[PDB]
Amino acid sequence: MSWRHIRAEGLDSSYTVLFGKAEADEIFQELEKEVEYFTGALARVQVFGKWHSVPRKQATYGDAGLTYTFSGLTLSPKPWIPVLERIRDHVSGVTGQTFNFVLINRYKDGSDHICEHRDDERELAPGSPIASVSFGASRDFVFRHKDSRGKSPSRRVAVVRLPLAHGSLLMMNHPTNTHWYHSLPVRKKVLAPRVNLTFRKILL
DNA sequence: CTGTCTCACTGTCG
DNA sequence: TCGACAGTGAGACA
Ligand SMILES: O=C(O)CCC(=O)C(=O)O
Ligand SMILES: [Mn+2]
Repeated sequence: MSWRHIRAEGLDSSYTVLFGKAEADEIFQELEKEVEYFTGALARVQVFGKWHSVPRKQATYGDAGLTYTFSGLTLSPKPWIPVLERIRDHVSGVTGQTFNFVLINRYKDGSDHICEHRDDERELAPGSPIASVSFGASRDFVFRHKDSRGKSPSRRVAVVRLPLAHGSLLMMNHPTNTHWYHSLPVRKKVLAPRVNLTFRKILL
């Protein structure tokens, strides 16, 4: 397996196709069968005083005994299922990084998306990386420097763009999530679903 | 109280 | 139709 080292000012990420086509195909099928996504309040978000559905399905899974913050609430992730443990194990076996939690985001097509954000690190093990594993449709992913955002950016730091392919792993290492925002922009020409798993190491 | 940060839509311009 | 870009606030903090 070949790794791409993604580097810029305050950006340190690595990218590889971690699962080959056949394995990634099987995993995608099993995720589509088995993952249980949020419904009701957890699938709603208020933005600028207006309520909308979250523009992607979400779920969490993790180790027994864990809790996390999401919406309004302190919540417990669902118990691991084997397909998720298969993925986690291969990530940990290759990288030596260990994870106790995963956020799953399912993008039905190019109209599902996630706006520019930094992962909330408050309840994460200090300095821990986040492993982003993708199955299904390739989707464009964008890194934008925190001081290069908006109408009149303080700095004109180059955006870093890359497609996240079927079976790929993007490792995002400290201090990427301090200095850079990332997003999965709307791509209306993408008609097929994508399931993304972001593994994290949360505080007990 | 006191700031700062966040989430995603809709409308306009091309 | 697509998309780039700007503009929109209430809630959770430190
Ligand atoms: O779907 C992706 O690849 C990004 C998801 C993400 O950044 C997140 O949920 O924090
Ligand atoms: Mn993220």
